[PDB]
Amino acid sequence: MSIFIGQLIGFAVIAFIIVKWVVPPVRTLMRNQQEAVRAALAESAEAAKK
Amino acid sequence: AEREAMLAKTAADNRKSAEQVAAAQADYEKEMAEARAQASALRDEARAAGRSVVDEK
Repeated sequence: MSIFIGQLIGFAVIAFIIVKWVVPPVRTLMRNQQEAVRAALAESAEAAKK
Repeated sequence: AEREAMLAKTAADNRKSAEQVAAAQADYEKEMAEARAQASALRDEARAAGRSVVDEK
């Protein structure tokens, strides 16, 4: 159990680290990329409409 | 490839939208000018006929 508890606490620490410092940037990148995809779709839309 | 094609389309089309607006304006102006020129030619022919009948009388 002691080994399990120790490695679980280590996993929790690394999970917190990634969620607080690695998740935010990657997430941005994903959102900014999505912005782009939607935007391009809509722009084709407007170009065709126009 | 699809995003690529969408990009192509948007670009070209917005280019052709501008081109077609310019073409509408330019063609309206050109056809109006042609109509005015034809009207001027008709009036010049009318004055020529008037002068010819004046000379004949």
